[PDB]
Amino acid sequence: PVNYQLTRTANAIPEIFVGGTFAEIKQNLIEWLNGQNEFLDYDFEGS
Amino acid sequence: DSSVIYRAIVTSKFRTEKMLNFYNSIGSGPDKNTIFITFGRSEPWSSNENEVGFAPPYPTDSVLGVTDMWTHMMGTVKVLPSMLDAVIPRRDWGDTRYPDPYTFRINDIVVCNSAPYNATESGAGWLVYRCLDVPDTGMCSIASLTDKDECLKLGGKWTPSARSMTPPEGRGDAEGTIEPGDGYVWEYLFEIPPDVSINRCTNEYIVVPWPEELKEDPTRWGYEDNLTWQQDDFGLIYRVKANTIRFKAYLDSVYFPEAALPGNKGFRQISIITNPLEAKAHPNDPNVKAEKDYYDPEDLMRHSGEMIYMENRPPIIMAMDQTEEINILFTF
Amino acid sequence: IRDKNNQYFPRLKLAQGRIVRTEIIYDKLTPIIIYDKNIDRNQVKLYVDGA
Amino acid sequence: MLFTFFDPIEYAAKTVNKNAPTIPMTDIFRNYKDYFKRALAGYRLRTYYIKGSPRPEELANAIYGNPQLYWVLLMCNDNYDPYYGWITSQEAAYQASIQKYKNVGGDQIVYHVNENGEKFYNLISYDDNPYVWYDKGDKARKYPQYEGALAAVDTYEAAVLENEKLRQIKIIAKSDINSFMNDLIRIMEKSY
Amino acid sequence: VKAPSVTSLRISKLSANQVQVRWDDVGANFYYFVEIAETKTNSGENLP
Repeated sequence: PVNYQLTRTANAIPEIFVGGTFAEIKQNLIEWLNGQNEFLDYDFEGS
Repeated sequence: DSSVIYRAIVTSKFRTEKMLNFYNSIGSGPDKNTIFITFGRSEPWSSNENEVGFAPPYPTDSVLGVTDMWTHMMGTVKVLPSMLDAVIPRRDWGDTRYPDPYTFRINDIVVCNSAPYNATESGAGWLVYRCLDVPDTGMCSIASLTDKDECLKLGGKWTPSARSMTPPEGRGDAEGTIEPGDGYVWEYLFEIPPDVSINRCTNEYIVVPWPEELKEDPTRWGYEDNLTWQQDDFGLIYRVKANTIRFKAYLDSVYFPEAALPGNKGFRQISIITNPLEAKAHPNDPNVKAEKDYYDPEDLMRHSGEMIYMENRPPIIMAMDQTEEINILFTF
Repeated sequence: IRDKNNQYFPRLKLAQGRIVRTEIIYDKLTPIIIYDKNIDRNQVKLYVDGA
Repeated sequence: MLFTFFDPIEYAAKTVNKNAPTIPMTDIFRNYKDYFKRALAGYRLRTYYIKGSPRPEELANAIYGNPQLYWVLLMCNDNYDPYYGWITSQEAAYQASIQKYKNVGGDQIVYHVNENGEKFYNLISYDDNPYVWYDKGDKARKYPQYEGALAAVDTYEAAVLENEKLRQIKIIAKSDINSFMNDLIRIMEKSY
Repeated sequence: VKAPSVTSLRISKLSANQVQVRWDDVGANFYYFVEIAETKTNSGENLP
């Protein structure tokens, strides 16, 4: 349009729901699991 | 800073006189200005016109901005003094479509008697009242304080915390008190005849009479009875503190010679010029000041007179219906 | 009013329970939201504006 | 398997990202809770177990039932939240208290509890002053409430007071449950 | 006679060495000039 304030949107499912492609979930969990919290002390193994 | 210091303020009454000066300035003879409304600008600007927003070219007051205007002027109308009118903000008593229906500040003019939810007298009249006082309860204005009177000293604006039951019923000042019941002391000021209210008053503003139409009868305005220590106090335009004026004209009155152009392509910009000279064939002629009623802008000299106001607006195409209205409400 | 031998006849209406204020302050974000569930949603006057 | 019991259907999800792949999914959209409700008719007078233990979410394998059913306890209380619906370990509520108010206000006093249980909500005493309580606003005073005296429940106590009142549930008595569940199926096979 | 203040000022398609700015038209014949400034000075935070 002309004035940018008119963009808005149609009916839009927000990014909050949507839902996973898998591997992107793997990405976000690893960053939440490994980082910001633990810096692993985990007793399982390297793998 | 150590010096003599003086603290001075122009009174609001100065404005209403200035307003009263613009009126009476319309007349045929010299020293009486004559105002025109101009439309013009047939050709569209850009291509983004007809869209939403986008703004027009912002008009400038320079000589270049005037010259083109006179080239595009489609038509003009002469403002007669009759179609100009005084106006004031209207607060209809007990109307729910506007803030504080049942509450009122210390002095606020409020019309009643129009529409059923306020009744008071019959025989119409659209009665109006100044409201001289308020019940005292509720916290108001500056800081905290508490009580009304102390809040009335040290400036302050006190808002009553108690709804005022019933409209002002009487014909004379200070209609409150005089009974154990509540309410506060409204003060009648004039009346609006029903005939004028359907025409001259819109729902945003109520007319208040020029100190002329109050003559050739007062009675029509319900002012026929008044205290009047003075022989007259005739003009009440000062009593209300009327700060503003309002113009009205039907677009059938404006003159378009072409008559198919303004309809097909709209007038995109409106400007009002003062004191145009008539068409002069050559600079062989004496300067005459414009009179009669219409003036195809061909008959106006270019740059002939000075222009107080320019507007630029999207196309505002107009239908030929015998009712559409100009407004242009001045705040003087 | 007062009539004959001095007497007053208020007809006043009435309701049960207490009365409470809980003033606080308005903002454009936090909604008011009083709490106690004994509120009677019929009789209320919110004025709060000075009017 | 007293959930499920039907089929995966297919969940299209076509209203979002058209030509989305169909994914077989356990069928949670039947309005089960109604079947339970209508089937229960005639088995009522399910007594009040009172709980009595911060039984973890599943006591089904202890008290009535016990094929680790983990519900018919739910449908009892019409539980909207399977987590905070049941009562919790006493500390959990405390733990739950912080995360509730951690953002704003810190620890607080929610209401002052007159004897006979009249709650007040943002009513505040002044010590070293008159003994009468005031609202948290209109600091000019002039508008007292509750001339009497009472005692505040602060915050922790409230959450305890609020979740601890959540222990009573229906049962079906460990007697009917077999006969009951034997009905609850019949209504289900009925409508198809 | 202040010229109408610009409205809806947004950034789009910024890169490391290139950044683009956008704003509503606000008028036909006006002009617009811009100003650019660093804020953090050598990994510091500083006052306006």
